[PDB]
Amino acid sequence: MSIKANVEEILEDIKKYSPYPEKVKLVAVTKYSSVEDIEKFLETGQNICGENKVQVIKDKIEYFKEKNKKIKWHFIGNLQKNKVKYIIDDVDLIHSVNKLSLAQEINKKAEQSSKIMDVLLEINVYGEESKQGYSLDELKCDIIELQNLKNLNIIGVMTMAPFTDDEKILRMVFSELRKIKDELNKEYFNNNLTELSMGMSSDYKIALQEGSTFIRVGTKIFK
Repeated sequence: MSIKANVEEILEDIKKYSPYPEKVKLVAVTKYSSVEDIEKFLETGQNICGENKVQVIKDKIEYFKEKNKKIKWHFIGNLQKNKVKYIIDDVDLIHSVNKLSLAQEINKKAEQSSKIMDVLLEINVYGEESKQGYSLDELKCDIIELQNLKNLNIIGVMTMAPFTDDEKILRMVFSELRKIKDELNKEYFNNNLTELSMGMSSDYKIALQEGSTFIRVGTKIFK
């Protein structure tokens, strides 16, 4: 196998399936990858790397600083309020803002470092009882408090579909989050929401067709 060939195939899929290929970013899911394999990914010409554990990304960030490698770090897992301090200075995008208290902690820490953190709002579109994401009603109730957090830059929304082979369910999930983004863009964000984070290795071609701008692909790149 060839990491370069795998990345190349995904970029071709983006051109083939996205309604707007120029907007789509590949997020390599590096949560199970050694720093040697990540380095191999970087050598493809891509450098967006997504992690889901704070301790793991913390140590990988320090490693690649010392190796002087340029990486756009995305945090794509569950973020505990008291762990925000460990990533606030080095992560470029937090995908998983699922509640107001987390957004407020991210805002407070961003302000203390004199920066604006880009975030996505995590939305539980399918309604899973392993819930973490916003329901739509909860988000609507939070919206104005959220828009007043001046050291957050809310640029889009995120969901994770359950694993399934049913293409109809996947399209329903991905299209539902797209509809939410379009609605939020009319009613509250004045079109400032540009990103749709959805799709992983087994379903990203569907997510691309449904308008995904961040596909979080692990196994398809590295295995």
